[PDB]
Amino acid sequence: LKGKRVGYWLSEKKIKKLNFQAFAELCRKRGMEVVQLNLSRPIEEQGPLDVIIHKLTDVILEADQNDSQSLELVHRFQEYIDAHPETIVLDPLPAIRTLLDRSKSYELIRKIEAYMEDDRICSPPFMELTSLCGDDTMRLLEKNGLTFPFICKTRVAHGTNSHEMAIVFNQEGLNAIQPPCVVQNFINHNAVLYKVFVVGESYTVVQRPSLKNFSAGTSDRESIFFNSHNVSKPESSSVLTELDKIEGVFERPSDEVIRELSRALRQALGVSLFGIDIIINNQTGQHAVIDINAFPGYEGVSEFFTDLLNHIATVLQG
Ligand SMILES: Nc1ncnc2c1ncn2C1CCCC1
Repeated sequence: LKGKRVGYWLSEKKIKKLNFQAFAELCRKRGMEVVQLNLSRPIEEQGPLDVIIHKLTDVILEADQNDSQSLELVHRFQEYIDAHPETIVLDPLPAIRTLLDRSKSYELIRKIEAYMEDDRICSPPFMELTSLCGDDTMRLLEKNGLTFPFICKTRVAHGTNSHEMAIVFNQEGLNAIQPPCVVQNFINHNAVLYKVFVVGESYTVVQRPSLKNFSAGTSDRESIFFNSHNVSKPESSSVLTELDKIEGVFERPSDEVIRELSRALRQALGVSLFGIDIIINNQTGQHAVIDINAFPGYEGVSEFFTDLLNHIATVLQG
């Protein structure tokens, strides 16, 4: 492992929160060379590279919106990868584009559920709402299987305000929707969120606070705006987190379901650094995947730096 050379492009915001500069010094003591890539230079000038770990989703977004600077950056990384199929990429770019779009990620999940054909997994119905359409909006939502209450989220799952959401309970509360957005059926789950952090083959299930239970169907409740990251941070104390009482099924996630679901995501995308947000439907007992996260923060995850080396050492053994 000594002499192996790894490069990385991360946002100093990913970097700081992962404490990535400390992890780079961790690897240099193991015998590695860890280089912070300059995407001003051609990347061949910084080679050779055995592993490239990155999260360029925010360059990827700009490049799709015809930003000259960002398409230039994406080009040079892609043409470096074609000229170097030996360099390991964590993670491939087609997986980045999929996970930054909530509509694409939610559709990917529903297809993987049909793949496993296991009655323990389910996805809440969803649809992309590019615009509201008058006094009759719900009939458009009813044809995609959506009922009150549902959650409005941003349709791009990265950047500022991408965690700002709103839960709508009745016809009066449709003005809370701000399109274009993604709407998703709200699932009662006894205010427990199981965040599954995946680093290659090893994974960690972290239990987090979540939204409390509400009445199924239509309620006389005003729409509630919240921040999903703030609500489910390793500890929030919110009016939305305080559960009233246990209602319906309250079981703990099946370890077999998490493992088989993690494999199906790594096979479908080639992704190896990601997180799965899972809630337990208190109303059928099924595992409900509500969001996918590309290379997340791994906030306070036990033994993350150790699992990250073992992953980097694992991919280099092939
Ligand atoms: N469909 C859904 N049902 C319930 N909760 C959901 C959800 N989608 C996202 N969440 C978040 C969990 C943490 C806070 C809100």
